[PDB]
Amino acid sequence: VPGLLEDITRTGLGSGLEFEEIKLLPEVAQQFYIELPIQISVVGGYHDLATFVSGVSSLPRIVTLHDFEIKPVAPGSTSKLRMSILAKTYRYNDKGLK
Repeated sequence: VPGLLEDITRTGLGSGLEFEEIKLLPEVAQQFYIELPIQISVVGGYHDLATFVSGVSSLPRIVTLHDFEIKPVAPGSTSKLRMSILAKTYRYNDKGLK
C-alpha cells in the first residue's frame, strides 16, 4: 500500500501551499502496531492550509495528526502562515517487540 507521502501527491493534496520540509521518520514499533511518522512544514494562507488538513483527514486510511503548530511567517498584513504537523500511518505488529 502506497505511503502517506504518495497519497498526498497522487491525489493532488496541498494546492496553493509551499512545502518547506518533508521528513519521513523511522518506524516506531509498539506492541499492537508499527507507526510510520512523517513531519511536514508547509506555508500558505489559512484557507489553503485548512483545505490540506481536510484533504489528509478524508483519505481512506487511518492517519493521526500531532504537534500542530501555526505561526505567521512575517509580521506583515495578512501574510502567509507556516504550519508544522506530524502525521502518522499504522500497520499491524504480529511479531512482538523482540
